[PDB]
Parts: sequence; C-alpha cells; structure tokens
Amino acid sequence: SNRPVMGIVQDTLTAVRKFTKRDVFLERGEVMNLLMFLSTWDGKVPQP
Amino acid sequence: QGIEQISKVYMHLPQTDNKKKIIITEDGEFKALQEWILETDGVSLMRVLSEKDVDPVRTTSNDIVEIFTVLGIEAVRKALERELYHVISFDGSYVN
Amino acid sequence: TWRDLFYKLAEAHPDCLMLNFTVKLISDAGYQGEITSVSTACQQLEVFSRVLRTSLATILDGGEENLEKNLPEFAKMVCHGEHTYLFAQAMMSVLAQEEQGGSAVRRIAQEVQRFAQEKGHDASQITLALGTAASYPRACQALGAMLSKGALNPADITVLFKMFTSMDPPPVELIRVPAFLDLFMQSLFKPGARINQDHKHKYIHILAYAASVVETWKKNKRVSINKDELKSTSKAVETVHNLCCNENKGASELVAELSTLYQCIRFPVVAMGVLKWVDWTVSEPRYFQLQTDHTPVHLALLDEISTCHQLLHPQVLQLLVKLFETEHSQLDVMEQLELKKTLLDRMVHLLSRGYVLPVVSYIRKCLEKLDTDISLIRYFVTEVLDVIAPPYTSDFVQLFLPILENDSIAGTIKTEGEHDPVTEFIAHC
Amino acid sequence: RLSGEAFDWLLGEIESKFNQAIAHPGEMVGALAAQSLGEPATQMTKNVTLGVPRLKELINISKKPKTPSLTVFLLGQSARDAERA
Amino acid sequence: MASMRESDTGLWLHNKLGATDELWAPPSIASLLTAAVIDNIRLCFHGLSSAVKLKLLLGTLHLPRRTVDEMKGALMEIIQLASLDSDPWVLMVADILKSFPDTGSLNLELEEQNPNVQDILGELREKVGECEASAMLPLECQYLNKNALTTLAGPLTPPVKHFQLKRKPKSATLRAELLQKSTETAQ
Amino acid sequence: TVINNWLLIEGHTIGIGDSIADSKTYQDIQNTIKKAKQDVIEVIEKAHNNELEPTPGNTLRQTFENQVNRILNDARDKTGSSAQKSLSEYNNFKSMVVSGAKGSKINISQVIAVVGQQNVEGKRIPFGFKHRTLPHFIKDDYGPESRGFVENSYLAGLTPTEFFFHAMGGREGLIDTAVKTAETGYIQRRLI
Amino acid sequence: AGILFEDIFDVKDIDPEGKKFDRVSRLHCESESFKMDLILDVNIQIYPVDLGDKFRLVIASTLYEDGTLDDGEYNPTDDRPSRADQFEYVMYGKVYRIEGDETSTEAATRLSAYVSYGGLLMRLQGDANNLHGFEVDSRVYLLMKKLAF
Repeated sequence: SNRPVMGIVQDTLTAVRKFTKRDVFLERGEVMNLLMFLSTWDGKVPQP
Repeated sequence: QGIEQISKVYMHLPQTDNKKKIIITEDGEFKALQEWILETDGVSLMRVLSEKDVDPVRTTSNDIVEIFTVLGIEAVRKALERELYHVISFDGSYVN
Repeated sequence: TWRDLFYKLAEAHPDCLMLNFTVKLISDAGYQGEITSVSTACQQLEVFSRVLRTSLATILDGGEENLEKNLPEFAKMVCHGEHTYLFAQAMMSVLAQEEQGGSAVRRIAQEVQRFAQEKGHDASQITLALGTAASYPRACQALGAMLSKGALNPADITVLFKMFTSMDPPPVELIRVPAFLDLFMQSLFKPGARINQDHKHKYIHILAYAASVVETWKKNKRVSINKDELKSTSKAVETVHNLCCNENKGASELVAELSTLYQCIRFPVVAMGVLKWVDWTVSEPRYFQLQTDHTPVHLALLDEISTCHQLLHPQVLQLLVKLFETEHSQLDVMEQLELKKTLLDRMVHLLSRGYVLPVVSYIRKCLEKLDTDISLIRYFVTEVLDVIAPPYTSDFVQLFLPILENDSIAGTIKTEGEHDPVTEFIAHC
Repeated sequence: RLSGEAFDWLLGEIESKFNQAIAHPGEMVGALAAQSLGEPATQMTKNVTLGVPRLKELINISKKPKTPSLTVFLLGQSARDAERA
Repeated sequence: MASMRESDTGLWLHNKLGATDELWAPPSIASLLTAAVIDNIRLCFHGLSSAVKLKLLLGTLHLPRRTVDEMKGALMEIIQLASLDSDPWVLMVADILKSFPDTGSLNLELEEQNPNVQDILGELREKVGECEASAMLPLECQYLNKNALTTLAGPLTPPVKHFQLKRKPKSATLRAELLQKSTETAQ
Repeated sequence: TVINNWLLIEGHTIGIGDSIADSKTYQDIQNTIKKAKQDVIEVIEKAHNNELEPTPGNTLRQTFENQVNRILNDARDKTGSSAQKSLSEYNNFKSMVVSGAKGSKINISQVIAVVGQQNVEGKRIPFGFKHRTLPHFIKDDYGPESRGFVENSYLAGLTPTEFFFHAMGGREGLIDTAVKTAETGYIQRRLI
Repeated sequence: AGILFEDIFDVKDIDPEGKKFDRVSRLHCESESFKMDLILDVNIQIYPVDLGDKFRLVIASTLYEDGTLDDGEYNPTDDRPSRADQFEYVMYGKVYRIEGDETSTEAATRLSAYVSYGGLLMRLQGDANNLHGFEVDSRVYLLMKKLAF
C-alpha cells in the first residue's frame, strides 16, 4: 500500500505527543541530558 | 407479469455519489445528480437489459458468471476488478 | 448638453483661458448651477452656512417626515469637507447644551456624525473632545480606542467598569453614543460572535448602567443618579443574552420560557436586542426551512415589541418591510403565501397601534408595485376595515381612498353584504 | 516564482526519482500480489455478504452465489418520477 | 527628521496636504506631525494655503496624548501663531483647540462677530422653542427607559390618534394562543 | 531514545481518578438514559395499539426494532459525547486516545458513560427461553433492559442480567477469531 | 544597529478562545504610533502580564549593538555588550511567512509577518512601510520590556 509499516508506538508515541506541546520548557541541564542521547547530533547547542 | 428469477425489486434513491449520475455541465463543473435506481435479487441481465426505458450502458449485474456469458472476457475482467476493489476497500483498508 | 461638455473641457485642460472664460459666461447667463457646487460649498463659508441654515429649518418644518428627505443632501454637503463637518458639530452641540428641546438637536448631530462615519471618515475622538470628556481622561481614552477600532476590548471594558462602579461616575450621556451602544448590542446579541465568559457579566453591567440608569443634571452639573433598574435590568439582559447566544437550543425551548421572556422583553434596550437578534437569525436564507410554524413565535415577539413601545414602531415597520420584500426561491409558494399572510397580520397589528401613515404608504406602494399578491392586499384591507372603527381622520381617509381606488381591491373586497368594508368606508366619505 | 538554477535542479531531481521508480527485472510480483491480497483478508468480516465469504465466491468462481443481484439504472425521464419507475 | 527650512517646509506641507479633492484630513497625520515641521510652521504658516491650514488644524487632534504631552509647547505655539492669520477659520479653530493641550477637550465659545454662527444659533433655538414636543429623539433613546427619556427630553408624546378600534388585533389572539401552547408543552 | 528519557522526567500513568465524572455529568447521563427508556416505552405502547405505520420496505416487527435500535444508539452516542466533553486536560485516557497510542473514544464512553447494547448475529438478545430471554423476565417483553441493553458503565459495575448478556456478546468475538484464522490462511495458500 | 522594528504596545486583550495551555497565554495587543496590531505567545509563568499593561517591543536582528552577526549557537560565557541587559523578556525565533494585500497589478499596503519562537508563534500586522526588514527564513529577536510609566 506504498506506506510505512513501522511507526512510533506506545509510550514513545504518547510522550512525543505530550513533548511537542506549545508549553513544554526545558532547562539547560535536562537539555544536555537529552542531547546526550542523539547519535546523529553535531555537538552544537541551539540557541534557546 | 414480469420475468422469472427476480424474487423482489427495490426502488432506491442513492445517497453516496458513487452510484449518482455524473454529467459535466455547460460551464464545466461536475454537479452530481440523483436519480432512481433498482436492485433486484436474481440474475437475468439479458431480458433485464433489453427492457424498454432501461439503461443498457450502466446496468451491471454483480454476478461474475452472468457478466462473462453476456458481455465477454474483458468485461468480466473489469467486473472482477470492481468487485475485488469493493470487497477490499469496504472497511477503509487500501490495497495498491 | 453643451454645458456639461464645456464643464468636461474646462476640467480637462487647466491651461486654456477659454475654458474659464466659458465658465464665467455660463455663470453670467444664469447657469452657474451647472458649474460644480458639491465640493464648492466646502470652500465657501457664508453660502454653505446659509444653505445649512435653510436645510435645517426645512428639516424642522416637516419633522421626521421631511428630515428623512432633507437629510441625505444636507449630510452630503456638510460632511464632504471635514472642516465644515467640525464646525457643524461644534455649532450643533453648542445648541444641544440647553437641556430644554435638546433631544432633536442631539439627534441631528448624531445623524451628521453617522453620515460622516459611513464614508469611512472617522472623527469620534474629536466628538469626545467636544463634550465633557476632559474631566475623565481614562473614560475618554477607553471610548476613543473602542470607537477608533470599532471593537470592544476586555481591558477597556474593565477600565470603564472600574470607573463607573467607583464613587464618581462620569456623565452617562457620553457612553450613550449610537455607535458605542450598537457595538455593545452587536457583541452581546449577534449569533456566531463570541465574547469572553470571564467578562460577560462586566459587559452586561456596563450596558445596563449605560441604558437604564438615570442621572439628574442641572446647568451641566450632576444632581442625583437613579439606580432602580440596575439589578433586575442586569438579570433580564443576562437571561436574554443567554437565550441569544445559546443558539443550539430549539425555538420550542425559547417558547417554553415565555413568562420570563415576556417579563424581560419590556425593557426597550432588550426589546431592540431581541429585535435585531431575530432579524439576524431569520436573515439567514436557510432559517425559514428551520422555522416550522405558519404563525411563527418570532412574529409574536415582534407583536409584543410593538405593543410594549412605540419608539420601536419605525424599526418594527422596517424589519417587516425587509421580511416581506425578501422573495424566497428555495421555499414552496404555499409556505411563502402563509408567511406573507402572517406578515400581513403583523402589519395590521402595527397599523392598529397608531403607527399608521408609513405602514399605509408602504402597503399602497406594495399594492401598486405588483410585488404583492392580489389576495394578500385583499386580506390586509378587509381585516383592517374589520378591526378599525370610525370616525377616520382626514389624513387616514386621504391616504386610504387611493388604496381602494385600485381595481385589485374594488373587484375583490367589494362583495354583496349588509356590512361591506369598502362600501361602508366610501359611504363614510 | 522559481529561478533558473532551481528549475534546472528540479528537472534533474524529477528525472532521477522517476528513473529510480522503475520496476526491477526479476521481481516475483506474483507472490507480492498474492500476499498483498491475503494479508488484508485477516481483518475484515439489502444483504450483500461482504468479507471473506465474498472473497471465496470471487476466487472460486461459483456458478451460483449466495446473494446475486442487479443494479438497474433507468434511462429516460422515468429515472426522476418514481410513479413512472 | 531635519529642520527643513521655511519655504521648503511650506512646500512639503502643501505636497502632503495639497489634495483639493481630498477635503478630509488623512490618517497619515498621526505620523506626519513631528517637532521639526510644527516648529518650522512658525514662519511658513503664511506660505500655507487656507485649505492647508484647515487640514493641519483638523489633523492636530488625531494624535496620541503621549505625543501631545511631550509636544505641549510646540502645539500651543502653533495654535497661537495660527490664531494670527487673515482667515477667520484658522482663528476660530486655534481658539477652539487652545483647550486641547490643557484639558484634552475642546472649547465652546460662540456669538462673537460671526454673523452666520449667531443667525444659525438664534433661528435654530427659536425653531426648537416652537416645537419642543416635536423633537426627533436621538438614536440612543430607543434603548433608554421611561425615566431616562423623561429626564432627557420629557414624557413620551403620543402620535395622532386616527380612530378607535372595535375589534381586538390578531396580536392578542396569537399571544394568548402561544401562551396556551407554551403552558401545554411545558406541562 | 530521546523520548523514553524525557518520559522519566515527565512520567505517565492511569488510574481510578482518570475514570471519574464530576457528579454533574452523571446527572446528565442518568437523564438521557431515563429519556431513552421513556421513548422505548412509548414506542412499545404505540405498537401494541396498532398505531405503528410500517416503514417503507419493512415489516411491522422490523420497523419496531428499527425505531428501538435508533433510540438506543442515540442514547449511547449522546451519553458518550457528554462523557468526552466532561474529561479534563489532565486525564490519561484522553491523552492516550488523542495521540492514537491505544484505545478510542468508544472505550472511554463505555468505561465512563454506558456499556451500550449487546447483540448476537447483529440482533438483540434472542428469546432463548419460551418468549423471553431469561427466567427473571416476563413473557413477550421487548423493553430495553430485557433484550440486552447494558445500562451501567464498566466503572459502575454490571447487574446480573446485563453481565450475562455481556458474556453472550463477548462469546461471538472468540468464535469469529477461531474461524477467521482457519479461513484466511487457506485463501492465501491457494492464491500463492 | 539591526533594529527591524520598535514601538510601544498595550495589552488590550488576553487569550480570547480560552486557556488552551497552562504556561502560555495569547496576547492581543495594539500599538500607539504606527497603529499596529500584535498577536503574541508569552511564557506567562515566568513573565506574568495583565490587561492594560504597556511594554516596549524591539524586534532586533542581532543582540550586539555594534551590529555584527551571530552563529546562532548558545554561548552563555560571552562578554560583548548586549541589548538584553535593558530588557526583561527575550525570545529568538525565525520568521516563516509574510502575507499582505497584494493584487495582480499593484503592490501591498497592509502586511503581516509571522515569526515562530521555537513553537510560540507571533503575528505582526500593519502597514507596508514598516515591515521592510522582515524577510522570510531569517532569525530575529523579541526584546520586550514592560513600561510602568
């Protein structure tokens, strides 16, 4: 059916819906802790 | 009166636009129309098609063998296509 | 024709002396009226002032019945230039300073202001500065901002609420501008328009204080303030607004609360609110399909409105004219005839309560306009002469004789009977 | 509002993607069709008898189905007035 | 924003406000009025046409009161210097607007060597005195109540009563019928 | 990887508090159910007085069942919509449904508002006994609660008869699951 | 200087449709001089605002008064003078759309520039003569400070 068979599911889906809301704010410590998990990160911290 | 194998006939006004008549207007829109259609419960497709004031173009028969014997091999291929598409895309699932 | 051609030539080429020469000779010959004067009066002080004087005198000669005719051209010439507009407002408001007879003066000033606004030309802030807005700079700011935007913002509403609820309210007349009250009415009554639920009560309170509260004044000094119609008025406005903006409920539920509805409709401002709410609901082309009564409750509400107050009778007549003149092509002619008959009943009721002359003139215009069925006017005139009783005034007889002069009535209502309405009316003359 | 360089890049990209979209010789499209038909069959079910029984009736061409019927379209003005239908 | 010189200032003013067809002050006067132009008007006001003075006077009012507060002296000076011209129009407008920088409102003085003003005021006052009762109520009166209307213009004046009615209108019949229907359906 | 580690800071759960109405939606649901019962009683009364005009193309029993089912479905849908309107922004059912991770609005409606109407073979509970569905009922009763309409919600618990009717409705799913596997594999085998 | 825009606004309204989010509020604002209108999201939890409040809005293309450009990477240990010192609230977003009253023949008179601050949107609408520095796909700052006056 020319469409993906693998998608984001379960806790990842629920928490990514909760994560991308308009009022989710993160301090620098949690931002560093999260960026530690990006395998493709280029090592530059974006301007807040 | 009537023909055999037709147990009962339902006079019906279509609601979905699939069975509704489609004609391009003068200015170019599509403007779906609503007209009376009938649904039998048997298969003749030959006496039915030959009746007076019955459209011989769009009167399909829902039966594969009758369609084959009345209208050839390419017609039964197209009818098989449409029947499979209906039985598959009935629940909303899509197959290429 | 050559006068117009010479005008066009003169306007085309400023460099030709012959064009000014011909314009001067046309003025000499007595045809200077053909020369442009709609924008010339703005540059002229004394001629414009004297023509304004004559127009206003003629306006006061015929009352409203001649104001409605002398107002368009007078407003055009006054408001074509902004300076003439400002001087007209200043003089007219100085006239309105006197507490005796100032209602007509204020009305004419508001007419000039609204005609100026219609052209997209705004001078509301100057209007506020003309009045007593100096002593209340905050209220002046709020009114100026709202009337400049044309919308109601919750912040300035809250500011006005704080000012008026405080112990030193300002002159209530300043917040009684027709545009400002119209903004309140539009925001609080229009279906499909949304207002903050946390400021709904503040809006209602401000409107109630603007309308029902009465303040005593002498020599431009406040004396006392009446607050009798403040709590019950606010409650009635709240209930009616709840009815207006809770549209998903059917009209049957509206009828079910008829006791409270009729108790609260006696407020003239609320009466106008329901008037325009019904106007906007039935103005929808598809509302008639949803209106499933041969004698709908909306026209009963209009009857109650007419009965309660005579000031709304011009507005009731206008809405009835709009309702009848609207010819519908997506309804069966049977329901069209039923609606037209019920509207005829409404016009009969309006004519009964003393608002006769404009209704009679409109009915005659419809009869002569062929936009009304013969049987419709037959029913109207027959039932009118059925319910009304002699003696009839000279004005009514004069305005009604040509109505019976039309053959559509002479050949239909004239029937063989001991009490024939047309025959008895003719014999009464 | 595209510019010349953008248009050239767009043409190149379109041609590349289309050439990528061609089928590959040696692909067993028969098995792909069989599986693409069978896999959705595991989730579905006047009277028309849709679902797996209808699939069996279509696959196994049966000289008699469970509920044969005809849809008839009226040709003339009779399609509009039910009295003349 | 420079102190563009006198004749040049007059030319700029007659370029921004010289449209004779546009007899209304443009909304641009909110940003067009600055300290330099107003200060330079002190000498080029004689070089302005009567229409230019009138439109400038009209547009002076369309300013925020923060700007008015920070331009008190310049606005009063331009009013005073416009109050010394041949045009009676500019004289009267300067006198009316002298109160704006102080109170934010407009002065109302009349009957001062203006024949049209005096005659219009007198004739309209006597005409209103003829027909105080025959006064067209303002648009706000249809919202006002009985006491408010009485305080404003007095008691409601009935219109001419054409005749009497021997049969009740269908409005009462419909009212009673719908009251019965509401009573039945609600209960 | 990123989301599962931000979830440790945010957290996610579900509990009894996420399946409770504000005691004001309960009154609305009760009124809706009462009105539905009244409407089906009225239809039954008009039926036994032969004042029921048969629907075009339907027998008298068929149209009677059609109006009954229409009323019951309207009641279920209205109660479910009220339950959805009642939920707060912090409720967990709503969060897990709007994201599409698990469940659907009908599950929320059945947990909070009303379980609904049970069926076997697309029809209401058949008269397994002689002219009645259970010994606890009375002969020739076509009312809502006597033919498998579960009035309660999963939170509020099911009464005995509603519990048994729910078990009947559930058994059909197991039977269908048993047969579908046996048929689809053979179909695909023949195709391939 | 890189100051695209600067004017005074006042909070004429708060989120009209309701409180969609706990820590974010939708501000409807009107200007004073240019007669602008503004629609803004602010972190109401850390920068509380009220109806009728006034603030100075300074949309700048850079935080350095000298006017040099920035890579756009968070470098907190920086010493150069910054505009942020005299402002309470600072965002850093990227304009994504510029509408207007354009026709097929003449240019536009009333423009509308939308900029997204990492999720918090903002619409600036006014007259074409002011929104000249706004060009799509360009990073900007917000730099607003309340005016107690």
